Amino acid sequence: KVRSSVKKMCDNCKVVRRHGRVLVICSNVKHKQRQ
Amino acid sequence: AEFDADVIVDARDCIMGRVASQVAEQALDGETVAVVNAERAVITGREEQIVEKYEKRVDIGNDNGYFYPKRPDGIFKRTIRGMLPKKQRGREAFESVRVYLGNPYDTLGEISETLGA
Amino acid sequence: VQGFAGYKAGMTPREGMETVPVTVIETPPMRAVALRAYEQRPLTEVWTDEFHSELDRTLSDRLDHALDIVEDGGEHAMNIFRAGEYADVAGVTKGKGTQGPVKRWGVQKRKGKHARQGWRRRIGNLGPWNPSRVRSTVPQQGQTGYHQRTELNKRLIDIGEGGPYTLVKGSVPGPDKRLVPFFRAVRPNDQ
Amino acid sequence: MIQQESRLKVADNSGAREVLVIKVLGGSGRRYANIGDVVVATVKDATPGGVVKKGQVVKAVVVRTKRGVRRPDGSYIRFDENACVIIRDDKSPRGTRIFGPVARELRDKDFMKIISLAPEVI
Amino acid sequence: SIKPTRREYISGIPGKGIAQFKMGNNTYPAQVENVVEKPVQIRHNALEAARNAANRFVQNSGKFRIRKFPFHVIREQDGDGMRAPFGKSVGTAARSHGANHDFIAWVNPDPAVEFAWRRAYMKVTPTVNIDSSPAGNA
Amino acid sequence: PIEIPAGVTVTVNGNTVTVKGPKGELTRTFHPDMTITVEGNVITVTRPSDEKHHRALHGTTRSLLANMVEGVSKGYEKALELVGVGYRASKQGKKLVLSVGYSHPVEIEPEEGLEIEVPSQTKIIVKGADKQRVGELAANIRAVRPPEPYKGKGIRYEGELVRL
RNA sequence: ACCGCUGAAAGCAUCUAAGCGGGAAGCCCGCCCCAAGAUGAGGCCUCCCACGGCGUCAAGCCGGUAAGGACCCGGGAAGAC
RNA sequence: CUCGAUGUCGGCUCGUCGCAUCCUGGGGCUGAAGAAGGUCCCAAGGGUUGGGCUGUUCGCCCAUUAAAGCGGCACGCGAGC
RNA sequence: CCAAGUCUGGGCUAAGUGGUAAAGGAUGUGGCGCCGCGAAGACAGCCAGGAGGUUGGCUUAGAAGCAGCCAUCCUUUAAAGAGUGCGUAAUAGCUCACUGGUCGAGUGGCGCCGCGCCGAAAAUGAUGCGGGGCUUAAGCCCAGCGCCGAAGCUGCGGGUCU
Repeated sequence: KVRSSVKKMCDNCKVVRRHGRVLVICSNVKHKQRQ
Repeated sequence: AEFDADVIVDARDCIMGRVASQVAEQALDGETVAVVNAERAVITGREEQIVEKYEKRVDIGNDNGYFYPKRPDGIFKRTIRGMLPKKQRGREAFESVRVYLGNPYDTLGEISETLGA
Repeated sequence: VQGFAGYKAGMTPREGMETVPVTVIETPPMRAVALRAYEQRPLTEVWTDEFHSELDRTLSDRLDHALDIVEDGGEHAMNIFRAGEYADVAGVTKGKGTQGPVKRWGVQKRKGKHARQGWRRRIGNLGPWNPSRVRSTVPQQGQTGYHQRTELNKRLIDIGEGGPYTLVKGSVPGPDKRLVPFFRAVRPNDQ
Repeated sequence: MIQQESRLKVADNSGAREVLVIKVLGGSGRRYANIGDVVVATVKDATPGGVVKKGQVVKAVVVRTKRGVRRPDGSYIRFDENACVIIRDDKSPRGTRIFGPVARELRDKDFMKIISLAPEVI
Repeated sequence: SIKPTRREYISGIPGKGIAQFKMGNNTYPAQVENVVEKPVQIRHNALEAARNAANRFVQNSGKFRIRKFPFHVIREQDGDGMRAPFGKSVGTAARSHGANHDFIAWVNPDPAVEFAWRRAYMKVTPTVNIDSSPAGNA
Repeated sequence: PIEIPAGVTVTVNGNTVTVKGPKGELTRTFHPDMTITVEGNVITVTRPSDEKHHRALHGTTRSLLANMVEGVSKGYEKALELVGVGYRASKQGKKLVLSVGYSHPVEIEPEEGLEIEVPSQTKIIVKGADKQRVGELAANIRAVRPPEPYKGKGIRYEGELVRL
């Protein structure tokens, strides 16, 4: 969502690279981190 | 069909650059280069963005038009022809070269095809 | 000849159950001229004279079944087109000519207080200042009456021979009676 | 047929007389109120305050138009007049009673209610 | 470097209006702090603020000391329009000479204050440098 | 770094590795952009890069291989869950005939290779020959039929949970 | 966009670089409308045969072949001409 | 640049781009069950109505509607009113 | 395209960056220093208890790590968790911040860098100058090498003023 400025929720929410892209991931709809 | 044997060449793998380059080179001077190979051909990795640029030849359509060929055949059309001008010789110099698909006379097959091949 | 075709009979409606207007169409079998194939090399149109008597005054189903009637001797009765079907016909516009941007092309003209002022018919404008001279956009008094018109969802209702002729579902053959009609039911949707 | 401010009488008794035609009811564009159709107009004048009253925001439908209606029966029908009936959101009349005939129509587009009240439906 | 008309004719002799220096707590060794590298008539206000919000998030022991302070200022629109411009003041600060000793997060083991200041940098404006002092930070 | 137990006929030509076995008749591909590894009684990873990068490149093949095998000998299995207080299924035709409302159930076919099973209407699952080609299709239906976890019901990957 | 499978480098996970799929009134195709003056003038069928005398690579001047066309006339929802 | 001269507001017509998208599809999000909303990512195809009072645009009001979009191009257009 | 090394040497790119941008992010990648250990046989998989006085103070109607304001100590023993964490009405389960067998040889950390990807949306139609180019493609950094190219400078010869 935040497109710009993502940084680790749940004590897990991972750091993944898709299309060089960095989009938050972690066992929660409440983390759908993306930029 | 069958023709001379003047400029007897082909293509495949090589670098879709200097490739044509000389093609003309002798494309100039005053020679006819009939080869072929298209597909086999070759050119920059980064396929992806690879097939992009020339899709930039793809839908580059300007009311006034702007076809942009859709078979290896071309790819080399452009390019090459690129090497030359557009006054007489040059021109002619574009009829004097000729290539084709598989083989009529004794990564370079994806962008095309891709955008038309 | 890949298809089937003839000319405009005319229109009239009448009967049915609710009632419905169509159009008549003339055409037995206008013979069979060669047939489409690009075999061994370039093949398309031959001509083993067998035509009319005057004609030298000027001297894979569709096409296939053809082979059926085009080898029979030439002609080929029209009508698979049967009971309740959708071919498509391509009339010839209509010598309507060169007209004002009025009907030629939908547009509102000279309003009121000036919708008369011995004023009237005439488009509004072309192009702005900076943009650049002109566009190939805005049509013009683009003549009409001659277009190779046609359409779609062309449903045929019925037919009978006494004279090989066809009854149609809604006319709009484009061109006028005694006119050049060609039909087909192309990529039908009602299928 | 029948829009902007074309007027049309009553045949029911709702307590009206005549009504101006605002919008043709249906959805955007649309430019026409043809019997069966439903109109968004108001009172141009209504009896001595029956129940409606002059200048009353309203909803009425189509039943009388000299515009001539082509019956699927390749037939033709029209009237000496142009007017219709009020309604209760629920395509439901008010006029307790009818007046000049009308046309099958109605039925086809829902309204019986009047369909029969009508002295005669043509 | 345009600066003002004088220290007592235009606008010179103020308090500049702000929120004093020291906070946090002592600490003999532990060198915990912050400085910069950017040049900028440090935005007073912005300034004053910032630092403060710093305390807002911590509270006590962590040399919330801070070695800054504006003392001159700009000016602009007031009068006719654009031409012969008189002057109307507003917004003093001080030149952050291309880096230097900012404020100090100084104390034994109290990073619970390092993160703080940290929060202090985040803020600020001209980027900032996160650092330690003689020894580091413990 | 692995093995090739019983029957694993192995032929690595051009870059293709042909593996013949019991119920695991399979012909897979395998990079020429690297180094093959085979010795008739084992086999393993080849270092055509030795460098982190390609390193993994095969550090993947390894498995890759591992697949051919286990795949060629003992085929694969995907465990599916039929959790629907209305939905339901039980093979029919040379394919499956699931159901879950709407009106028109659906017939799904495991083209040559893939093969589904209706152990018992409620639950089901697939047994192909390539974990690869399996897991995929296996799922490609597990969804095919909305698992909607709004409160519990639908096709779900074995070992799921609930919601709220 | 967006969702997945198979699995490295991170001996555990990951739609992932490489391997394979899902997914849009959207692009390409398809449906109508031109259209090789696209000097790369395209295809094909159906007609017409080697005429005269002159210096030449006379590819230049004449009767021709209704093959064939035209012009002039008479007409067209063909149409300013 | 133009004063040996580029005729300036609103309207009219004829429109043409653009996307930060109003309607429209596709998506992930929700304090989302349904339904309907909110949040944000992808997409411009097509489309985005009658009146009123105002020189006006703007704007308020009336009845619609899926919607009744933001803005370019001398805030397009006077050798077109 | 247009004249001149698809020179050679050794690095760095895997985005077409080059072919405009900032705050701001992230086990991208390549080169440098630190803390702990692998025979107290090490970090990530797996077996298990997943210790007791801890169930302290404001608010308690519920702190009793898993509402939040203050504590942060003691322990009989295999050590310890000021119990960072998903919750519910507080309590009530899991999770390492703790280690045995099974392996076994490199595993996690911050400072210093040189290259690089998100943020970075626009109106006629598209853009490195164009065709174009991914270990001489080519770019960029550090090294040697020879050729181009002005009307400038040498050779040719004439002019002309001081």
